[PDB]
Amino acid sequence: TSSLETIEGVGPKRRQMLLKYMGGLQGLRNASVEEIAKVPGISQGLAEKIFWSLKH
Repeated sequence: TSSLETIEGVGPKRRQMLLKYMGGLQGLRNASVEEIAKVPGISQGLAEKIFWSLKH
C-alpha cells in the first residue's frame, strides 16, 4: 500500500537513482536502508521507502 515506488519524491527515477548509483536493482535489493541511504535525500525516509521495496 505504501507508495514507496511513487513516494512524494519517487516514481520518475529517484528510485532508479539507486541503480544510477549501483547500476543494478539487485544491488538495491541487496542494499538496505543502510546502502539506499546514500542517494539524493534518500537517507532514511526514502531509504526506508526503498528498503521496504526490495529488501523486505
